[PDB]
Amino acid sequence: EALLQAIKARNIRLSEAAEGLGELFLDGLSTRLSLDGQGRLSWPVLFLYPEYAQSDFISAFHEDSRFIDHLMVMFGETPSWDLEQKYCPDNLEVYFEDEDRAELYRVPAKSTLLQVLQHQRYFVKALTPAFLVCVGSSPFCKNFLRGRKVYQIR
Repeated sequence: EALLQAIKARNIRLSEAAEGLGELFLDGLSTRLSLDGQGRLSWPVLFLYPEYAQSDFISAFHEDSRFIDHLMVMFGETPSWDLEQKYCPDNLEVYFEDEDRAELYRVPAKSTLLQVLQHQRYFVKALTPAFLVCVGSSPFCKNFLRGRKVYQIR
């Protein structure tokens, strides 16, 4: 169907497919992503906050939208769990894991979703891109990145 074709057209890697059984499974799943009138993709996206074991679900993250623009809106108000009141958009860092190699990639907040999904080591799970969000200078961020190779995407 349209959705899986649109994903492959963007050279985005899916964890279930990368026999064709994975593709068949994913085709079945896809038939929460949506296409614009101009053929542009919006994704359901999870932000995970591993400091407090919390998460936010963004229902329609447009592929051409920037992380910072979402973070500015989401962290306008302080969430109840932000005890030190330190989750300010300016100080937030966004990461994803390359699980097979046990390496982390930092995502500049001005990046678009499409730019990150097209990274060679980004693999989408359950058709739902996920990102780890934490405070740059914080004690937890120090501990979470401890003993891990940390790169930054272009």
